[PDB]
Amino acid sequence: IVGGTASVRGEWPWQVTLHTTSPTQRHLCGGSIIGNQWILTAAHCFYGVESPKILRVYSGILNQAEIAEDTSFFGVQEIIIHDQYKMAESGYDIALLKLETTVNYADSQRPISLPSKGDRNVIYTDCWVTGWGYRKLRDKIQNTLQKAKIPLVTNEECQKRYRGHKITHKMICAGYREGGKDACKGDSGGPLSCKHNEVWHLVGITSWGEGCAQRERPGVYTNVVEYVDWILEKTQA
Repeated sequence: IVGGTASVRGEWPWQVTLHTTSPTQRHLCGGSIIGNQWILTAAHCFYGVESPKILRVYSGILNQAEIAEDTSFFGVQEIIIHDQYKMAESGYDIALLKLETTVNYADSQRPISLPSKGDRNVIYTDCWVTGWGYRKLRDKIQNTLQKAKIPLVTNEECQKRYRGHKITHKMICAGYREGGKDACKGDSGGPLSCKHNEVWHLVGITSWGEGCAQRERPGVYTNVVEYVDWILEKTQA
């Protein structure tokens, strides 16, 4: 997260840190709890991952320092990537992680509500982007969860900032015309929380961008609402 600040513990209870144990344990991507056994994240976050066995999901985390060999975690039973996904920049950058065990909700860890179709016209009040990603180009996973308030930009506006790319309606961007605040490497898979009527909503999933926080280069996120049907179909046994 660029241009952000340290989050308060439990402030973003749906945020999880997805780790990989190979070769050695490290943070890989961010993710969002959306069900007792389901994490919503980015598909491009599993590039080079042949097995869910090397994945570990940690919930209720503020500082990576909290994560040690004796720290409890959720094992991943299955990785579900959207069948139309090819690459972040082309869209469909969405994936479901089915945990091996259920999450016991608490103030430190709870699910975020998915947006409803009857909310695409809703002017999201305030949207916050969060993660342990890079604070700048060529940095390193940050210890304390960072947060940053970032306004959404129209698709038409985003397209202007990404000639050469096709910003579809299944994407949504956010950022300042002047840059300064944005997601960055490591925040991928993270949630783009928006406060709809004192109620949080998982509006987007951190996906991609040209550099980080550069001027006239908004962050691009998966437009979650365009996948509520997909999510329902994939989560029903």
